[PDB]
Amino acid sequence: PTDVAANISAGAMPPEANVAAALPVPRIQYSKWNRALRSDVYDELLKLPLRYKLHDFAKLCPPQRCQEEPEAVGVVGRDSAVGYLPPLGPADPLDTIPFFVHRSSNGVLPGKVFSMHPRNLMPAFYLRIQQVEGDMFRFEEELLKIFPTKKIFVRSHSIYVYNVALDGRMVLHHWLLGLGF
Amino acid sequence: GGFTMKYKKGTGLWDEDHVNDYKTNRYLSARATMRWYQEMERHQTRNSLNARRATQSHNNNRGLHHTGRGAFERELERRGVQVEKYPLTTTTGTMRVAELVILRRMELEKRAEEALAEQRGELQKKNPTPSEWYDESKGPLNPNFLRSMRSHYEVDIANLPDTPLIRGQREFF
Amino acid sequence: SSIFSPRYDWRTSGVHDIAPRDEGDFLYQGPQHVLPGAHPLPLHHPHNTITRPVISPYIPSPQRSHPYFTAPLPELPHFSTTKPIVYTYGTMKERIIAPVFNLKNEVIYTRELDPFIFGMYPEVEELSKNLTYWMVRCQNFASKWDYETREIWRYTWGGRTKPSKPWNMLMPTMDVKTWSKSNRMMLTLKMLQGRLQVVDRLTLEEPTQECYLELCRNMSWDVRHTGGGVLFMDGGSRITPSSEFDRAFFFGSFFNGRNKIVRPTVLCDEQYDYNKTAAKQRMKGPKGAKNPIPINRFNAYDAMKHDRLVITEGALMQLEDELYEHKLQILPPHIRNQLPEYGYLDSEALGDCVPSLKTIQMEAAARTEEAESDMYKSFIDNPYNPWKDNMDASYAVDGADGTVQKFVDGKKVSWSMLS
Amino acid sequence: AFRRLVKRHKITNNQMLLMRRREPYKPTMKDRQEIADRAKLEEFERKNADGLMFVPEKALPPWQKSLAHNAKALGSRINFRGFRVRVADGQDEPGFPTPFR
Amino acid sequence: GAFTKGRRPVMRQKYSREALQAALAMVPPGFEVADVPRPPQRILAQSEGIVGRWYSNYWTLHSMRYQCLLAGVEWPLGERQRPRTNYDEPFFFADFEESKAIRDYRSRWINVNRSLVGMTK
Amino acid sequence: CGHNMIKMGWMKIGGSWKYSRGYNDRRGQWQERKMTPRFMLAPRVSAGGPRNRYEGKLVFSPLRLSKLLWAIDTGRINPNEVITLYHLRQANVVGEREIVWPGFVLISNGVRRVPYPIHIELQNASAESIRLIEEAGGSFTCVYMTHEGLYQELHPEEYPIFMDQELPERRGLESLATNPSKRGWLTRWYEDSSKYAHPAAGRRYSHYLKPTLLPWHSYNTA
Amino acid sequence: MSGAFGCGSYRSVVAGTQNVPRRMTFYPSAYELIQLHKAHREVIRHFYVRDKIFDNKFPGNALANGLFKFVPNRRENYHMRELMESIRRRSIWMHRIKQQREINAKVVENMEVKYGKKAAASMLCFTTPDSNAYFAPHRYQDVANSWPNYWQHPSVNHVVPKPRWRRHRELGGITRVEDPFAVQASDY
Amino acid sequence: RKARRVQLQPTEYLAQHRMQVWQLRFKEMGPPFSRVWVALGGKMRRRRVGRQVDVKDMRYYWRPIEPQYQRLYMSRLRIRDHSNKLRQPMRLRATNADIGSGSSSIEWERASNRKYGAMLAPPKRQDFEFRVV
RNA sequence: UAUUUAAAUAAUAUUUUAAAAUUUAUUGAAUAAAUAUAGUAAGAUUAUUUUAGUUGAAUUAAUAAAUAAAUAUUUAUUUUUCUUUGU
Ligand SMILES: NC(=O)c1ccc[n+]([C@@H]2O[C@H](COP(=O)([O-])OP(=O)(O)OC[C@H]3O[C@@H](n4cnc5c(N)ncnc54)[C@H](O)[C@@H]3O)[C@@H](O)[C@H]2O)c1
Ligand SMILES: [Mg+2]
Ligand SMILES: [Mg+2]
Ligand SMILES: [Mg+2]
Repeated sequence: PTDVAANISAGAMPPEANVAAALPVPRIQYSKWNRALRSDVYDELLKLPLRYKLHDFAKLCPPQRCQEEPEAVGVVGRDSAVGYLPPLGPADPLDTIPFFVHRSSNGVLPGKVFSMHPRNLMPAFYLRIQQVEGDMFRFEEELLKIFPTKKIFVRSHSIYVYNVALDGRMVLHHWLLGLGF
Repeated sequence: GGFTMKYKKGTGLWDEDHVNDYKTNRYLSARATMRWYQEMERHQTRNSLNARRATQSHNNNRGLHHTGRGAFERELERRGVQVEKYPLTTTTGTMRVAELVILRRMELEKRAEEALAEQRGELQKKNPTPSEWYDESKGPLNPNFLRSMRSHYEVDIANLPDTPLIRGQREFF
Repeated sequence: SSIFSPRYDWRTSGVHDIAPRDEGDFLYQGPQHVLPGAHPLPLHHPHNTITRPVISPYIPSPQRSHPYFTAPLPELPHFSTTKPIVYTYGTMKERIIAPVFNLKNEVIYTRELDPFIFGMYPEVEELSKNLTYWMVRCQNFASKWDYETREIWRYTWGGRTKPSKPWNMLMPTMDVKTWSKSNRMMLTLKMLQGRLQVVDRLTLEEPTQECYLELCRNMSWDVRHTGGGVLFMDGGSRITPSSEFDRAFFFGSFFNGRNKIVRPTVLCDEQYDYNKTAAKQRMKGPKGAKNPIPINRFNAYDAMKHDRLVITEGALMQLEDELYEHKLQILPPHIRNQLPEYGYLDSEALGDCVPSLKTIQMEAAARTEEAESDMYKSFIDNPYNPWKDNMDASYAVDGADGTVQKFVDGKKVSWSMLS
Repeated sequence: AFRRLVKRHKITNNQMLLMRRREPYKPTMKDRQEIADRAKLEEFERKNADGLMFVPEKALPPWQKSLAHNAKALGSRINFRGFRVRVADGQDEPGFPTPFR
Repeated sequence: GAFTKGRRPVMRQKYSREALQAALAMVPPGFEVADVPRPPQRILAQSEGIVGRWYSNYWTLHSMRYQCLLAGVEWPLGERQRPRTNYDEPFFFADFEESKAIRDYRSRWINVNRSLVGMTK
Repeated sequence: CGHNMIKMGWMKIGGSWKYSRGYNDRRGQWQERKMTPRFMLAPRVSAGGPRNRYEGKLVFSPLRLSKLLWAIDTGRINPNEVITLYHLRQANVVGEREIVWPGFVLISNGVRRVPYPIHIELQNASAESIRLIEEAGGSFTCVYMTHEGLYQELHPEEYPIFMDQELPERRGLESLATNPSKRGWLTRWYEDSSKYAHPAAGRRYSHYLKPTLLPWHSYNTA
Repeated sequence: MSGAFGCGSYRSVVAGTQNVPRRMTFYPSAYELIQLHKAHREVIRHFYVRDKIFDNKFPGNALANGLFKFVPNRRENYHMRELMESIRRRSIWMHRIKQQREINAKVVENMEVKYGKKAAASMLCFTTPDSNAYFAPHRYQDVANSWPNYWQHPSVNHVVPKPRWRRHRELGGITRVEDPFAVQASDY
Repeated sequence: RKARRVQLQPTEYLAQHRMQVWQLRFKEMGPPFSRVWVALGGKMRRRRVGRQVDVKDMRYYWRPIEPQYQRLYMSRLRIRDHSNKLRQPMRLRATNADIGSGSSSIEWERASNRKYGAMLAPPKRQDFEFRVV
C-alpha cells in the first residue's frame, strides 16, 4: 500500500514511476476461461488461519517443463496455457472435509458474481455459489473466516456473499483450489 | 390462418404432443379422461382424413390419380419399372415388424420366466432363514411388506414383538 | 379475524354448549392417556401407517437414509440397473434397491434404482415451481372471457375498461431442465416417504372394470375417492417394455375412484411460442407457450394428490434411457473423460458392444431403418456415406465465374445452385 | 413545504410533541448546503495540492484512450524512439513546473 | 419467397434410375438446355412432373438434371452455359441484343482480372 | 399490496390520495426553460452515424483464444482434427446465439504462450493470436466465407453434394481473403500470376494433401 | 467442403495449408460418444415417428385403423428433410470417432514401443480421487462428506437423535416413542 | 346480444424507443456497469464567410453528455420489459448477440433465411438470365 | 485495431368518469356509428394498530471549468481522537 503519486510528489521516488502511479501493474487477469493464479493472494490465504490444510502452490500450478516431446498424450496433469488441472483432493489424507464442491460442465468453479437490481445498472454486486454439497454451514463458516466483514447468507441451494466483486470471487476460487476442489 | 409449426404438429411420440390444449382442468374424472383421449384421437384423425380428402379431391379435379401419379407414372407401373426413388415401408410391413417384435418379446419372456423360477427354487432351498435385512437397529419394519414376503420363508415373519428385536442381542426363532 | 385485531375475540360466550355429548365426548385422564390425533409436530395431515399404508422394506426412519434396501438380498434375484450408475451433484450417494412386486402381492425379485432418477434429494423451490406451473396451466383459459364497454350496447351495464380475456391471460413457459429436475425430486420424495411400488406388469385378464377392481382388492390397492389414491406409470414389463399403455389395463383403469395412469416419461417437449409479439390477431388462447404439457404426464400436483405411486419396470427402463445422456452431460470434464475408460460410453453404433435392450416401438423403428438401408447404395446422396469423394477431388477457383467448383478426373461434380 | 404530508414519528418522550424539527443538531438547509460546498472545495484543493500528474495512454478515459492509441499505432509498427503525434484532445497544460512532469 | 423459385424445391417427384432413363427417352433429338431460358420473376415457379413437353418447362428440366446427377445417370442434353475458354471458330458472331457480348467467358474473365490487379490498399 | 407513490414512498390502499402525482405521471421543463434541446445541441459526425453497421462493415463476434485453449484442455474440442466453426458449434463451446455473419474473430486475450500446435480456421484473427499459433507450430487459415458458405458450413447435412459457392465481395477479398498478413484462404490463388495470361489457364486446381459407416455389425465374438 | 469430418475444408485446400503431419494426440472422444448416442436415439425416434399407424380404440374414429398417421406427401417430405439428415449427422459423428480411434491406437502403439506396457497403462489413465468419488461413494465416505443430507453421513451420524420406539398393540400396531417431551417456554 | 367485439391488440416495435437521432448524435462507451453516452465537443453554428479563419482552434474531441440526459435516454431504452429487474437495459446500437438472439429462439429453428445475419450479409450473385416482365 | 477482468435470453401491460366540434352515412333540426383524439381543465381511485435522514434548497442556452438541489426506493464505506456528527 504505497502511494506512488504521493511519493513522486514528495521526492521519495524517481519521476519515471508516473506510469506506475497511474496504471496498475499488468498481470494476466483471472477469468472463467483462464485460471491465472496469483501467488500473492495464495500466500495471504496460506498465512490466514483456517482449519483445513491447503495444497502448495507448486502443486496447484500446472507443471512447466521442457516441451521437446514429439507427441502429446492424455496425462491428467499436462502443460496448459490457461492453467487447467483436475482436482488434487485433500492435503492431508487422514481428514474428513464436511462439504464437497462440484465443478460445472466446462470445469469452471461455482463462483458467480451477480448484481443487486441489475436493471438500473447498479454497481453493488454479490456472489452466489450454488454447487456446494454436503454441510453447507461449514462452508459458510469458512467463508466467514475468509471475509470477516461481509454478509453471508445460506440456503438449501445457494450461498450468497454480499458486497464482493470478482476480486473476491478469485480469492474464493483460490481457496477452493487450495482445498482441492 | 397465419404461420403455425405444422412440421412440429404430429411429430411427438403420442397424439397429445404438440397440440395447443388450453381447455382442460386440474382434476379429470373417469368420463373426463375418456373424453380427453377421445377428443385428442378425434382431432388427429380429423386433421389427417380432412387433409387426405382435400388432396385427393384436388388430384381428381386436376385429372390425376388420387395418389398424385400421372399418366407417365401409370404407364411405368404398367411396364413394371420402379417409379419411386425411395420405396418407403408400407402398413403391412410395419404391422409385420410389430408382430414379429411382439413374438420375440413373448418368447424371451417365457425363457426368462423359466430361468427365473429355477433360480427362485435354488435360492429358496438355499436360504430358509431371513438374512441381515431383518433387523431393527435403525428403523421399524413394515407389516405390509412382511406379510407380502411371508410366502418366501418357512417361519412366520409378521409375528413382531413389541421390543425392537436386534440380530445380535437375541436369536431369531 | 386477523390475529392482531380487535374483532378477533369478541365472541366471548355461546360458541360452545356447556353440556357435552354422551357418545363421543370424554375427559382427560392424565399424561398416560393416549389422545386420538395428538402429536407434537404440526401435522395438517395426521395420516398414520394404518390409514395411509406405506409399502417398503422398512418404515422411513431418521437412522435410514432411504426406507428401501441398501444391499441385495442373498435369497432374492438381484437385477442391476439397465444403464450404469453415476452419482451427480444431487444424487443420494447411496445404493438403492427396490423389492419389485408381482400381480399376486408377492415380492418377485429386487431391482436396483438410479440415484440420478430416484436419488436427487428433493427441494421445495423446484417442487413449488412444478406445482405452480401445473396449477396455472391446468386452469381453463377459454372461460376467462368478460365484457367491455365497446362490446356492451345500450355504469352497471357498461363493461370495464381492461377486462380479463382468454388471449390476455398468460400461459407460462417451463424449460425441460427444471421440469425433469422437479419430476426427479418428486419421485425421490415419494421414495423417501416410502410409497413407491415397483411392479413387473400392469395387465388385466379382461379389459373390463371388475377385473381391475379384483386386482386392486387382491393386491390391497385402495382406489376409493376418500382413501389414498394411486398413480400408475405403465410401461409394459422388464423384458417387453412399451411406450404405449397395455390395452386391457388402459380400458379397465377407468374407475370413478382416485386412480390416474400417466405416461412413462419425466421429460417434456420444448414449448414454442409463435405469437410472442401478438402478430396473429385472430388467435384464440392464452399468450405464451402454445405447446403446453398434456395431462397424462407425471407431475407434482397429481403425485401429491395420489397416495401410492406404482411404477412399472418398463417405465423404469424408459426413464433410465431418457436420462442417460443428461446425467452423462451434467458430469464435469475430469469425470466424463473417464466414461469410455470404465466402459460407460460403449456405443453399439460403432460395433463396440451388442445393441442394448430397447422398447418395442424403438426396436421396430431400428429394424425398419436396417431394412431400408439397402436402397442408399447406388446414389451419391447416401446418408450412410456422405461426401465419399472429397480426398480424391480437385477444387478449382474459377474467377471469371467467381465460383469454387469440385472436379474429379477432369469432370465437374459440383452442382450450381438454382437461384 | 415541498413535502405536504409530514411524517408522524413515534412519541417516546412528551417533549417530542413540543419539538418541531426532527434533527435539531443538524444545520438548516442553506447552511448545510454551503457547508458541503466548502467541504468539497477543501477536498478538491487537497487533491490538487500536488501538480497535475500526466497519465499514459492506457490510463486515459475511454473517449480519449482509443483515439490516442490509433493516432500512434501507425508509428508503433516501426520501433524507433523520438516519434510523437501531437493529438488535439488530451490532458491540458497546467502552466507551471510539476514534479510528475 | 413461396411464389418465385428462391431456396425452395419445385418438383416433389423423385424417380428411380430406370425411370429417369425412360423420361429422357422421350426427349427429341436436336435439343439443348441453352434453348430454354429462365422464366421471369412475374411467373409462378411450378413443375408438372414428367408430362408431355416437360423439357420446355425450365424448372422441370433442371430438376431432372439434378436427380440424374445424384443417381449417376449421364445427362444426354448439354449444359446451361457453354464457356468460351479459347479463341476458336466462329471467330465472330452476330447479335442484335447486347447479351452475348457480356455473357462471354472471355469478356468477364478480363473484368475480374481488372478488379484483382486494381486493388492497391 | 401498496401504491408506489412518487415523492411519497409506498402508501397503503385507501390512504391519502391528496398529494399524488404518480397517477398523472403514468397517465424536464425546468431544464428546457432556456430552449436548449440536447438532440440539437451536438452535431452529427456523419450521415450514417458512429459505429453504423452497414452491409460490409465486417463486425465480428469475439472468440477468446484463452477460451479455446480452455475448451481444448477440457475435452470439448479434439485438437487432432482441424478446428472449424462447425466443430465449435457441435462441441457447444459457443452457443448458437453468438453466431452471426461474419462468423468470428480470434482474439488472444490473456495468453502469452501456446504449448501445442493448433490448426484452426476462423476469420480475421488478431496478429498476436496468429503469431502465437505460428510460434506453437499450428497453422491458421483465415476462411472468410459468404453468407451461403457460412450456412453450408454450419449445416452441411442439408447439402449432400458440394455446390458452387460464390467468391466473397470486393471488400472481403481486399481485406481478408487476399491478405497475406491475415493468412487468407485465397492469398495463394491471388499470388498465382499464370491465371492472368490465358483464360483457359486461369483455372487453378488444388488437391488434398496426404501423409462403411453402417451401424450394424456381426457377432464375431462367437 | 468437408469441415465436418475433421479435415480441412475446400477453402483450406485452396489456401494450401500444410496441416496433414500436424500431430498425434490421444483423445477419449467422450463428448463425441455422447453426441453419437444422442444422434442414434434421434434417428430411431425419427423412424418411429415416420412409421406411425392409426390405432383408434374408439368406435367413432374407427375408420382410420389401416392408414398412416401422415399424409403420404408430408411423409415423403419428412423422410427427405429430417429422417435422412439425422442419418448423415450420425455418419459424421461415427467417422470422426473412428478417425480418433485410429489415432488413439497409433498413440498406444507408440507409447508401448517407447516407454513400456505398464508405463503406457499409467500414462493413459484418467483416474482421480474425485473420479473414485463420482463412481463409488463408499470408497469416498472417509475422504470427504458429499451427501445432500449431511446430518446422516456416518461421520456426522452422531447428531441424529435415535429415539426409544416401541410398537403398542392396544392402539392397533402403532409405533410410538417412550421418552418424555421437553417443557417448552411459555411466557417471559 | 351482439356488438363490436374487441380483438387481440398488436404489440409495439421492440426497438421503437431507440431513436436514430440518438444513434447519430451520441455513442455509448465504457464498461457494462459504467456506460456513458458521449458526443463530440465544440460549438455548431453557421456564420458568414470570413469567420473562424484559423482551424487550429476547432478540435475534434469527445465529451460526455449531462448525467440527467443520459439517465433519460437510458430510461427510454429501459421502457421495454420493465417488470423484470434482472434484465439489463437495451443498447444504443444493436450488437452481434442481439442480432443472433433475434433468430436463435426455438420458433426460428426451421427457417433457413433470417439466420446467421441474412439481412446483414450482402446479397448473393443473381443469375445471368435474371429478368422481370 | 484488437496485450483489460462479469451476468439469472426475458419482451405482450400501464388508473377511471369527463373538459369539443369537426367526421362517416341515413331519414324528412332528429337518427346510427366514432373507449377516434383535448400541451390535456376538473374530480374518484377499495386494504388501521405502523418502526430510522434532512421542512424553503437548487437556478452558469453553446470550445479543454471537480460537482445542480430537494422528495422517495434499493444499496455502501466498523481507522485513530475529550465527547458528539445521516457521508
Ligand atoms: N437455397 C437453396 O437452394 C438450398 C437450401 C438448402 C438446401 N439445398 C439443397 O440443395 C440441393 C439442390 O438445390 P437446388 O436449388 O439446386 O434444387 P432444388 O432443391 O430446388 O430441386 C432439386 C430437385 O431434386 C429433388 N431432390 C432433392 N433432394 C433429393 C435427394 N436427396 N434425392 C433425390 N432427389 C432429390 C428435389 O425434390 C427437386 O426435384 C438439394 O439437395 C437441396 O435440398 C438448397
Ligand atoms: Mg428509431
Ligand atoms: Mg437523469
Ligand atoms: Mg437521499
